[PDB]
Amino acid sequence: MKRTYQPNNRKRAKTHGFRARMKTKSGRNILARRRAKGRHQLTVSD
Amino acid sequence: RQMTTADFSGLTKKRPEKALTEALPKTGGRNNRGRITSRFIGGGHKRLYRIIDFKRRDKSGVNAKVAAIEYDPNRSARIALLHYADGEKRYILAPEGLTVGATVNAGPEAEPKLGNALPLRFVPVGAVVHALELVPGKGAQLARSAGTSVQVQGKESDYVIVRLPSGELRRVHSECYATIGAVGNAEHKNIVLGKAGRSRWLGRKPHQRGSAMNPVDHPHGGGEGRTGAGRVPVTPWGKPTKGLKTRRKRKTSDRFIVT
RNA sequence: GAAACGAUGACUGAAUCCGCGCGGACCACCGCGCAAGGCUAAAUACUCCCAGUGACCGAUAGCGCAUAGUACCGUGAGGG
RNA sequence: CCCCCGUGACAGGGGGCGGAGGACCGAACCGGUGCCUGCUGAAACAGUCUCGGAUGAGUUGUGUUUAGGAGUGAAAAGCU
RNA sequence: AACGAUAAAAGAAGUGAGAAUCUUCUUCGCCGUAAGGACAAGGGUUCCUGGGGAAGGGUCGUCCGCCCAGGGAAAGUCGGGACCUAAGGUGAGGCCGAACGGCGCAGCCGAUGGACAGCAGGUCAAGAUUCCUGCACCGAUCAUGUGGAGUGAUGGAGGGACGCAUUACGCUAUCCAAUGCCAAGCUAUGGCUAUGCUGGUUGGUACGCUCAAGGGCGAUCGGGUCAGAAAAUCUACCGGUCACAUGCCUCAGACGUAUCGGGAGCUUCCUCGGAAGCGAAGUUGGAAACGCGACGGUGCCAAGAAAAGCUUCUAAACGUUGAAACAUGAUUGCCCGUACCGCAAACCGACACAGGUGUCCGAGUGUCAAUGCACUAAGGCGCGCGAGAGAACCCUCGUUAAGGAACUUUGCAAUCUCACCCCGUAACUUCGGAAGAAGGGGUCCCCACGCUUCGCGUGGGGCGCAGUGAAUAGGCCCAGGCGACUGUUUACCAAAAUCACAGCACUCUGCCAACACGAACAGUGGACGUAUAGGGUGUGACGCCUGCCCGGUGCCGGAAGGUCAAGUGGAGCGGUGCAAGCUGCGAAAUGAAGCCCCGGUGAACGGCUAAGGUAGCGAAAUUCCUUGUCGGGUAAGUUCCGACCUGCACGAAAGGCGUAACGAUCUGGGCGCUGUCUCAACGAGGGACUCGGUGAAAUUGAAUUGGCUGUAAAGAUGCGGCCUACCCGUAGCAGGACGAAAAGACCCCGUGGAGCUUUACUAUAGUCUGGCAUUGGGAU
RNA sequence: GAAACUUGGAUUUCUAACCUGAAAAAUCACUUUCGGGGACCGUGCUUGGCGGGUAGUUUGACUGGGGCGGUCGCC
RNA sequence: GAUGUCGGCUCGUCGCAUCCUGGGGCUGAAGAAGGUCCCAAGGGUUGGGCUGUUCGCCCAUUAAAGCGGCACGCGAGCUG
Ligand SMILES: [Mg+2]
Ligand SMILES: [Mg+2]
Ligand SMILES: [Mg+2]
Ligand SMILES: [Mg+2]
Ligand SMILES: [Mg+2]
Ligand SMILES: [Mg+2]
Ligand SMILES: [Mg+2]
Ligand SMILES: [Mg+2]
Ligand SMILES: [Mg+2]
Ligand SMILES: [Mg+2]
Ligand SMILES: [Mg+2]
Ligand SMILES: [Mg+2]
Ligand SMILES: [Mg+2]
Ligand SMILES: [Mg+2]
Ligand SMILES: [Mg+2]
Ligand SMILES: [Mg+2]
Ligand SMILES: [Mg+2]
Ligand SMILES: [Mg+2]
Ligand SMILES: [Mg+2]
Ligand SMILES: [Mg+2]
Ligand SMILES: [Mg+2]
Ligand SMILES: [Mg+2]
Ligand SMILES: [Mg+2]
Ligand SMILES: [Mg+2]
Ligand SMILES: [Mg+2]
Ligand SMILES: [Mg+2]
Ligand SMILES: [Mg+2]
Ligand SMILES: [Mg+2]
Ligand SMILES: [Mg+2]
Ligand SMILES: [Mg+2]
Ligand SMILES: [Mg+2]
Ligand SMILES: [Mg+2]
Ligand SMILES: [Mg+2]
Ligand SMILES: [Mg+2]
Ligand SMILES: [Mg+2]
Ligand SMILES: [Mg+2]
Ligand SMILES: [Mg+2]
Ligand SMILES: [Mg+2]
Ligand SMILES: [Mg+2]
Ligand SMILES: [Mg+2]
Ligand SMILES: [Mg+2]
Ligand SMILES: [Mg+2]
Ligand SMILES: [Mg+2]
Ligand SMILES: [Mg+2]
Ligand SMILES: [Mg+2]
Repeated sequence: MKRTYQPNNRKRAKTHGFRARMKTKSGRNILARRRAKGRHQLTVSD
Repeated sequence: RQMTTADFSGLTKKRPEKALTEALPKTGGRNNRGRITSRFIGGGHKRLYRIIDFKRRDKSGVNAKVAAIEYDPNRSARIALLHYADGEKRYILAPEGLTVGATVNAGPEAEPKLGNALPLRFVPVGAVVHALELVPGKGAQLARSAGTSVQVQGKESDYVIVRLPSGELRRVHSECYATIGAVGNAEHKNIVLGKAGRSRWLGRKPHQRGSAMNPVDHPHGGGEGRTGAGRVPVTPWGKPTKGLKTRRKRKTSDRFIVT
């Protein structure tokens, strides 16, 4: 019963990361969107 | 020659002259970004590249001596490791009957003797050559394989006739180089390949018949039990003859392409 | 469509003041205008924010929150 | 490869020796054959027993790459 | 109902408001290729100490991985970075593109790999190649002495450098034996009085003429310039002289000597249990790696990263007087990680979950061998409800008279068989196999003699019902069907006769190849391949083999003709103006690829009118009637084998018929065994039951909820009539409550949906083709 | 009937467009020495063709269930 | 907004249009053995081969090897 989630810090951070959302503008859209949702918390700090 | 036995196989090949020596790395891959373009080919064992001299021009006027004749993967062609008087070692594909320690002169004035690698205007008619330079300069795109040959037929002005392995006759100008003799690797073709996975030592996972796939996957897909309709590939073109060439420059340099 | 006029993608390629374009096939006549150069307040839209107000709410209502995008759910976008 | 016998249309045969194999039995590991059990489970797919592979088309870690009419697929329309 | 594995507990002592559950003791049981130990991931203080007891803990709690506070984490040398590079990522210039953006040489990023200086011990409650002690090592700057000269680049070279299998020699780790040593003491039960019992029995460094397997080593003089951009004393080559035994070179490791450690224990104060001191001998014999000597040896095809450090050479430069190099102190040593969990109560699984998780170590005895199997060291643990009871029923087991498959869809399940040695072994075969065929014997102990060893051989003696005395442990055979085969597949009902498979065939493709991804005259895959290659398609080892029909559909080939678009072009027709003129529909000719037309094509779509089944097979995975007819087997045979043929509706690469071997494949039979059965019994354990703790769920119009029979929307507790029936529970059963579950998945309906198909409609990516540009000159 | 300022067409060929390879300079860029191809190919605009490769959809009703058979208006 | 379908197994229970047994009338019934009709539901009504089969055919028996109902009785009982 190998499940789905395999914590791997480097994986997690290299997809999904603040840096990673810089890479692209769909990402940068996500960022601004979230900033706007009210101080949410964000992608790297979690 | 071959090996023969019981325990479930047939026919490996046999080779002399062993070194393991001096050229670049290569790395296997199939897909190219997204969906695999050239199909299958995901298996294979760890080959290395051997830089081989097709051009063989700048060595003009300079004789060489065969060091050894070596096995190279990614090939089907015996390669002779050449050494020149210059000191420069260069891998050149080895033709049939080319011995070890023979002497191969390069350049245009060199006699139509084995391996001597000359242009066509100096090659007497009917003679057998391999490794044929298509456009003067660059290199040989023609007859690089096993047991493959070309026969020179009477030239035109700067241009010569050649019979390529396919049987097709080609206009190729005499300004182009070629190597004397045919390139054997004996007869490679009659190797048995034994069982599967041997086909996997190299390429990978061969034909998956569209007829076992599904309507979603292939035109052949679907139905109840083994059958057919149609007759066509990934996209509806077909097995049998459809001239796939486009009307073009090259097409005027071909005389009687048949087969 | 009887389809004028504007607008370009391809290809042609003019006149210039008794000249040029328009007036909804087109022609004459009668009128209207002078392209292929530029810039240009004001009345106009919006509400993150601030003020005032209300036959608006008053704790299952009113924004989701009488503060929380928190707890919590998700790999993530996201949701709450 | 090294010895001996043998070559009448016939191939070979024996001993030494060697260490080949999608060879064999079998733990690890990979896998799920059949029964039972479990069925508001220990568990949103297992347990016991039994069974398959077990130097190969093998198993496995890390890093990467491929995705929505798209990918991937020893091909179920399976997986994403 | 349940309290999360049937590995198991018991007593005493203690603390406390309260103890089955926390502490201590002593026993018991469980794991021990782990249920021990070390990392990596991941998790974050879960670690240690002192408190605490709401809640979390499936009960309890004084206890905890919970709550509170306080401490704990130490590096020039380990792992990472200031080093290198792989796939991939990026990428100035550069190539494309409605935008956003997609590519891309060099270069740079990127460990999963290369490179690289330390070992032995000690200890906080909690750290350890990190602190401490012992000796050590690497680089860097400076200082003293030698030297007393060259140094050696963003550049060349050499080197780093690489596979699988198998295997010789020598070790060590490491384990075993003993009347070797050392150390402590006792002993009783019947004996032993040590020859018994218990424990320990060496780690680092340095030196050394000692022992030592194995490992790899050429050298200079020189020639050509055409080689490495040029260079070069370097590297490649070529040639000459000294490399047939040697032998320079190296020590794994052993031995010695010394030294620093450690060592069983003994001592001593004990602040409730630790702390400090002291310190015995290290022997002979045997076993031994996947580690080390090494980059060993041999064989094989499928042919086994790169780059930097490293070594060598010059260009430039500075100096040739103070160089390089050596060693001699000295100084210098940055950043991050480092606790604890880490096959699990701390990671992923909603949970203190029977699941999952990459690597390393993983002792002893017995056992051909072993990481197997039993027990067991070290270590860890008894799985956070418990106590009685000994009903039904259920689960997991043990034994069973006579019989032996009669069970039943089917021997499903469960027996039987079971290792090793010997003897022995069939049809059939592709000569390998079938095969562990089948079958039969052996197996323990003691003594004697013999060999080649863990041991075995022979003889004799012994003991039990039995000697792989317990655990691990194949039942077998004869026939068929399907696929040859190993393999692959429906994560979570299908493992197959599916898929793939070597082999075969058709066909495409001449290289900016065909083909395929794609805004794209970008790039890339095909391929750093070149027809013995690559794409596509179908068959599907091997053996014999593969027939007839091209009329239609397609594909290839053909040119005399039939139609065929824009388009160059404008006779003609009509409008308006007095007029020159300006304007509307618009044709004969010129018009390509298509289609009609001809011919060929079948391991092309296909058919048995274009022809009608050539082998071979046939009631077959194809068969209707049908349990066909005969025969085999059986007391009895709708299945099964064999024929036959009347083939409803076999047939030759959607292959025909065969075929050894293969198979958790499907079918029929036989042997053996047997609780499957006649037909069930007794026994065990874990639930069920009872007491104490904690305490769910689906469901639920409400209920004061009987039987018959009749009615009612056509299956009555609830209406009628008649019968029965004191109140309430506990254990049980499964007939009813059209019992629960999911707004039936069948069916039908909806001018509802979506996947798929094609000679349905319509467009379209793609692709073909004429004209027009890019687009020029000269000849006929 | 010859000459020409000439205009299009097919042929042939050429090199200055363009494509493309080697060369010390891995993709480009270049004076480049060159080599091959070449008014083609490609490419843009249009013309006609093919196009289940893909896309959007269509595929009636009555009916002693639906389907099949039949039946839809008129006398 | 679900009344689970064949057959078996298990467990029964009812009807009588009686397969057996019991009591009768007639018989073209001497006896013995039958034929047929009436009365009669207390009890009884075997084991295998073939088949998923109910059925049916067969083996060996028997006093006999009845026919049907019970949602073609019975899956909150089992199978499958
Ligand atoms: Mg299929
Ligand atoms: Mg299709
Ligand atoms: Mg099809
Ligand atoms: Mg206009
Ligand atoms: Mg209130
Ligand atoms: Mg609110
Ligand atoms: Mg094997
Ligand atoms: Mg209970
Ligand atoms: Mg428990
Ligand atoms: Mg603790
Ligand atoms: Mg408490
Ligand atoms: Mg509690
Ligand atoms: Mg002893
Ligand atoms: Mg005593
Ligand atoms: Mg001792
Ligand atoms: Mg630690
Ligand atoms: Mg667990
Ligand atoms: Mg595992
Ligand atoms: Mg071991
Ligand atoms: Mg062991
Ligand atoms: Mg074990
Ligand atoms: Mg109990
Ligand atoms: Mg018995
Ligand atoms: Mg007995
Ligand atoms: Mg008996
Ligand atoms: Mg029976
Ligand atoms: Mg069985
Ligand atoms: Mg006896
Ligand atoms: Mg067994
Ligand atoms: Mg198979
Ligand atoms: Mg499945
Ligand atoms: Mg399965
Ligand atoms: Mg198999
Ligand atoms: Mg209770
Ligand atoms: Mg009432
Ligand atoms: Mg009533
Ligand atoms: Mg029950
Ligand atoms: Mg219901
Ligand atoms: Mg419904
Ligand atoms: Mg469609
Ligand atoms: Mg209901
Ligand atoms: Mg009666
Ligand atoms: Mg009925
Ligand atoms: Mg029924
Ligand atoms: Mg079934």
